[PDB]
Amino acid sequence: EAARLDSELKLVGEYGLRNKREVWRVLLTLSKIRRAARILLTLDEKDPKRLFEGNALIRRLVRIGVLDESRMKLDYVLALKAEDFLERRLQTLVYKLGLAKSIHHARVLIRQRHIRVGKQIVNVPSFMVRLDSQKHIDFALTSPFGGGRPGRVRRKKAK
Amino acid sequence: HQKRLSAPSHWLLDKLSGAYAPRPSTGPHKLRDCMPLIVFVRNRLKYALNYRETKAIMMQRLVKVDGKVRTDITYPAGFMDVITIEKTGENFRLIYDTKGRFTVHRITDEEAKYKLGKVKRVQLGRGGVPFLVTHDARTIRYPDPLIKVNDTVKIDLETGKITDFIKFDTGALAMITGGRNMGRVGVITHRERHDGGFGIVHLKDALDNTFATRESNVFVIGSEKPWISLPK
Amino acid sequence: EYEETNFVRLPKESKKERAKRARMEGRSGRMNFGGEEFRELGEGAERISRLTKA
Amino acid sequence: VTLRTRKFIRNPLLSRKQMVVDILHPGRPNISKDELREKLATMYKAQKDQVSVFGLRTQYGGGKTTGFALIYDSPEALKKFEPRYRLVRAGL
Amino acid sequence: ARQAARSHDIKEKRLHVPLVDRLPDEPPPRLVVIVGPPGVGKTTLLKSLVRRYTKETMSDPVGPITVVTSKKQRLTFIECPNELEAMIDMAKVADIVLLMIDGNYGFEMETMEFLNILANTGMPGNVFGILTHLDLFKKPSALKDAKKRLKHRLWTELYQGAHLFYLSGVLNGRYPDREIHNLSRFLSVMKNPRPLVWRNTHPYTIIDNYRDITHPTKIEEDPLCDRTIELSGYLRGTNFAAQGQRVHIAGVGDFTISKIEELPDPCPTPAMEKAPRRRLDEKDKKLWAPMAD
Amino acid sequence: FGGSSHAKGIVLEKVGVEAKQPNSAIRKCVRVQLIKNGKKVTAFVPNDGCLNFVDENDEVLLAGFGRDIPGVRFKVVKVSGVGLLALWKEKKEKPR
Amino acid sequence: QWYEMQKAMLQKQLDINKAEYAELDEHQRRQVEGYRAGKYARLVIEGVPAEFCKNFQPRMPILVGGLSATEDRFGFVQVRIKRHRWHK
Amino acid sequence: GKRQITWQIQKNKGLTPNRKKEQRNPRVKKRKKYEEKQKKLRSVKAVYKGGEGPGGYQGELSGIKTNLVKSVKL
RNA sequence: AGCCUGAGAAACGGCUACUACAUCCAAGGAAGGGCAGGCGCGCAAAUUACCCAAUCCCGACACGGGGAGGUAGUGACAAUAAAUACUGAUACAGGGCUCUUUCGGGUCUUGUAAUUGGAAUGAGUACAAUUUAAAUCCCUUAACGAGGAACAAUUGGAGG
Ligand SMILES: Nc1nc2c(ncn2[C@@H]2O[C@H](COP(=O)(O)OP(=O)(O)OP(=O)(O)O)[C@@H](O)[C@H]2O)c(=O)[nH]1
Ligand SMILES: [Mg+2]
Repeated sequence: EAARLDSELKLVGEYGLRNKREVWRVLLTLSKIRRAARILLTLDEKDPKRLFEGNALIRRLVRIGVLDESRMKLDYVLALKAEDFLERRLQTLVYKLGLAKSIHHARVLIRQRHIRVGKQIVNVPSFMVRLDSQKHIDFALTSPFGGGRPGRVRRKKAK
Repeated sequence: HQKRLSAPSHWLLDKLSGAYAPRPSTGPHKLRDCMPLIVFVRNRLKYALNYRETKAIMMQRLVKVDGKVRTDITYPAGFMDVITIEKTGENFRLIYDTKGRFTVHRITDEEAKYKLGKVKRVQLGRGGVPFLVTHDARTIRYPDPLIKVNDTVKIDLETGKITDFIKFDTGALAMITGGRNMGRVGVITHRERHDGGFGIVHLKDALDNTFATRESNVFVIGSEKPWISLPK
Repeated sequence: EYEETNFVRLPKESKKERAKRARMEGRSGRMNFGGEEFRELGEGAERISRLTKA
Repeated sequence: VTLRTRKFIRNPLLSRKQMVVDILHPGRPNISKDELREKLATMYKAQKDQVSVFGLRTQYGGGKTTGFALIYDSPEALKKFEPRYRLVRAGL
Repeated sequence: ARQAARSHDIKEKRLHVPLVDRLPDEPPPRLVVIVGPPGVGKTTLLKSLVRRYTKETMSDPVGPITVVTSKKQRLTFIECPNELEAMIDMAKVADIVLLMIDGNYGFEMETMEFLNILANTGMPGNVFGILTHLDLFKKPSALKDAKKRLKHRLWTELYQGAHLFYLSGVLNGRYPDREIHNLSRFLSVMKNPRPLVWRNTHPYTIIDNYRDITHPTKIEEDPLCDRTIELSGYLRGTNFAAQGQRVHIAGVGDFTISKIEELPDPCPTPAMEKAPRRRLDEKDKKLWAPMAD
Repeated sequence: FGGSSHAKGIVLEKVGVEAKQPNSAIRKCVRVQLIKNGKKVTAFVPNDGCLNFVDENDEVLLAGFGRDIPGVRFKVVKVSGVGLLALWKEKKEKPR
Repeated sequence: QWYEMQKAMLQKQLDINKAEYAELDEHQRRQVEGYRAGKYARLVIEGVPAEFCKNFQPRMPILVGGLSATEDRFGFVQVRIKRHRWHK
Repeated sequence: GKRQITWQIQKNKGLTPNRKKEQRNPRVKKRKKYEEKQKKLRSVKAVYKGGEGPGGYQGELSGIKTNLVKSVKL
């Protein structure tokens, strides 16, 4: 259908994912979380089950940084979106912090091992950066943008 | 050749001793109520690492159990057997804890010189002489004529002579060596005969908890008089 | 900590234990979306209910 | 090249000393356990022919290297207390 | 129901076209050919195969070599020389083929040429790939990567899931005996050959021994004259005519039969000798190689 | 047919080998004989450039034809054990 | 079971041959049925080139095929051909 | 002194039709198709595309048509 | 069917006779019986791998011996992650796109087999060192390693 096609393409382009396989993966985990929130809303208020499970779920979503810290209600847990998950993806986070010029520049940086998350380098761009870990995304110490050797083509030009 | 999990859970093995576990050899103590010497060295004490290392250590005359040198690897040493190691000069004794697991204690020579063993039984041996059977499978000829069944004896361990005895008594403190309430140091307060098999004692702690253990599992340690140094 | 206890190296996980933890993750209801674990909403929630009523 | 030692034990009845060695080479490749024995011989004032080492996993991200070395009181003690494979890796 | 679907699909895989068999009860030796690029050691594999089979250390094995391998059936090995004339002849006559591959060096034009010639004339009974020179590797990662990509390319060449064995070293100048033992395990227990219409309509033979019959007076009168030839071998296809048969010696030309002398085998095959035990005897492991040593 | 999905057969006669226009359905059709029944049916080769490939008396595998001679139900999928599209694309050589 | 029926007819025919000449030695088995497959045979060929006999190497094998009456006639063969896929 | 096998046989390509590099890399295809489909979007509706430029107001740069209403008639 | 040792067996380890097989021979005689693999259509697809290195077992016995145990190899049946490129400048062309309504509407920066510039590198190649019974894998890691005619993305469908 044209609606699903153009929607998946809009998501892909504005966050330059590789394929609708990755898109459907994010949609699958979004659906599972949203279903769990739906069952917790099927339970009634002030029941200990809903109280504790919903507080746990909202705390997980806040501590990974998708749900905003202002709204902490299960209706907004229902209103959580794949656009929010893709904003939490690492590649878009490099592009938004401004280490890259474009989203595909971020993708190729993450592939060829220039950024790091905290202490170890990160080779995959579908990494789900937590809100506590967002601030420590910088160039690795072995990358020519961070230091280390001047690099390959610079070497061949210096020769 | 049982598995590590099917091995008894009170001589402890971690999640890395392999799928197997040694079986104790034949000796004084029972199979379920044993701690083998290799497991005592390399799993609890960790004075070695490997089976071959423990083989070499036990092969040179370096580990002494109950005053006698023990050669083979899996000699059973179940309960209250002193283990003198002379190169460290330490003596280890095996007690239980409140949970029911083997606990090793460090002792010097003065308290390490003697043992405390429960009397299994008493009869007349060949020649018309009374002899005395401990739970250590030790037989003492010519005993004190007052030491009945389920007594306890302080044993010299150098000449094997009967140094002292403690009597089964209501109002005495004990230690449990079996049953679902195994390893709960407390005082005997009551005895119930139930003539026809399986007499019971009622034993409370020092802190108001009553429970029923059987005389066979009961092991008298002392009225107050904790003649062995319990761990603090 | 076990590795440093008696400083013996450990064999990196074998086929049996690896297949066992694989069948456990295949049978379980957990998922690791980010750094935190998410659980299914069944007997855990029922245990919460039983403990709170008790 | 830089050396740290934790968990050092005398092992008197086996007559051997067991310590966990945290050796760190910055900016170099791995440590060459022969050279490690050569260092540990004088770093704990013994003979190179009575020290051995194994374990020796290089940590993630370079830098740290966790090895386990053993110092015996005598080369003869090493000869009759070492396993054959570690003896052959040592070269005796 | 799905069991019925599986059973029907297996039977529709089982069917074929009904071709004529024409195989006699005393079957001729099946043709094992050894084909490879120059310098890959097809002669050495022939040496080590015949040593595993008849325990004879052939110093220079040439021509066809007949070996008995069961109490019922017998094989004969022919190495192909590095000329495409012998390649096409032995390709159109072969029944099971050992295709050698030179390992680290990868595939060769000789291999692909022979494979396509074979598939065009007629796909034989069995084809096996053997892969050598695996001692000439320095990293086992590169070794197993080369093995995997060569197995895949070979599968795409002939068919999905063909047998590809690997021969590592050269120990006594012979081969690893365990390696060639499992190879012989694969090529020992055999099935009836694929009944191709050309071999089952024409009678063919491979000449085991060749002798020059000429009167030396005729030799002295004309050094370049017509000589008579004694070719002794095994009649393999259909039956020859009784007289006046035309033959075409491959690479010489057409001639006629002057004389057929039928005579019993030198590899007598214990079933044919006794004309239900498993093992073969050291009475029974023979060899017939009238051109080799 | 039968209970199976792909049936084997023998090419009996490439009927319509002498048609004029190259992609005519009568040009493409091939009369075969299903082995499992001994029956005579007719199947399509997907292109005349591959009707050149199919040879007479060859173990030909055929399957359903799902979509000029409306009613021919079968189409040729394999010839002599090799995928026919690969034959036409000149990937593999036909084993005869 | 049309396949097995056709193969059983082929086997009946392959039994009828050798059952119809398992009857006489000289007349049938030597003169009628020729010289059967598998048996060892010495072939005497007359008129083979001496250049062949001088340049005979043992490596290059000798293959002998049967030329039939159709295989002995000359004429215009009309063929369906195609170049090989990998030929330049 | 050996016959190397050439690249065609090393990977049997055959007679597959020709494609593009945009088709060979599946990310770039969904970059080029998206930018093209973003371009079509500006041709039907309008995008905000920044407010007035820093230079100031330089007139409605592309025409003003009088007889055209574009409101959604409720 | 019977017997034998031994703490522990009616051991199947042996013997004894009968029966049913099979082998060698100088035709007088002699010894012997299991499991694993391949085919099982004429057409098919996971090793005939390494060591007792650790846990454990048996012995005159620290040293000898272990068919449990671990190590290795294959796999698109699935499942998991993601390469095949990133970013500038210049010159030139004026059209590119769309629709309900179509010889009719709408919207405005779009391209180029154009010309040059940047950087980044991982597949691979690989000195070593480490790992380990010995090796591999993993972690370290010097040196190489991108311009399309290549370090060579496919499968289907529609249409000129
Ligand atoms: N190291 C190693 N050497 C090999 C291997 N295979 C063959 N060789 C050597 O390469 C040589 C190849 O000789 P052949 O196999 O006889 O060559 P051929 O085609 O059989 O006979 P020719 O016509 O003489 O070439 C042998 O002599 C071996 O010494 C191998 O697998 N490993
Ligand atoms: Mg040869």
